[PDB]
Amino acid sequence: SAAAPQFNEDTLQQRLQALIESAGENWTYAIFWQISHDFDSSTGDNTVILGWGDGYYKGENTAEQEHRKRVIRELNSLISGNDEEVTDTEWFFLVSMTQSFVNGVGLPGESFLNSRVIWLSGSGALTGSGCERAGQGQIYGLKTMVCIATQNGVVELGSSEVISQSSDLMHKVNNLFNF
Amino acid sequence: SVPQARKASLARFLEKRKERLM
Repeated sequence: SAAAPQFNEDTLQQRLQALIESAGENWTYAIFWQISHDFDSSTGDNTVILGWGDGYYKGENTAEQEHRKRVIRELNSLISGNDEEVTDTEWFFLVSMTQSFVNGVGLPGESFLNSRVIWLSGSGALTGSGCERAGQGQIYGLKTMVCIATQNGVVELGSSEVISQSSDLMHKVNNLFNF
Repeated sequence: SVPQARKASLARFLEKRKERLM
């Protein structure tokens, strides 16, 4: 934009933080893509869209860097409402907030529609996948990207490290995002 | 609404940065 009250909801950022901070491997961030509905102006249409729900960023040229700092100051001024580097993973995390996915489309829409876990481990997996969100993340330094369908949306995890599908992490996501 | 969730997560993102000075 300009340009681009329940339990499970008051507790969302806490559950995202808990996922990241309480995890076996080193994850860079977690994003929750939420279910929203669009209604078409021409017809009666309930279309499922996955939008930005919330996120938790943990973490671990000069031309590009000052482009980034401008945006952050511009955003700062708009939101409220002494300067150091804006890293690639931070930037990817930031820009992710403007992204949306029609159900079935893109890594999260894919994941939700099929009630699926998509686990892309290693740079080869990310780029070889041919999905642009995976390619984007790989560009920005992520070596692992995960989407886990939950009852209210999709949990996205990413890391600049290579991480194989852990059976334990699956249980974590279920405990925290179902029900 | 999605723009609100955006504004909230962004505010928290900024705060965490503003907090490394502090």
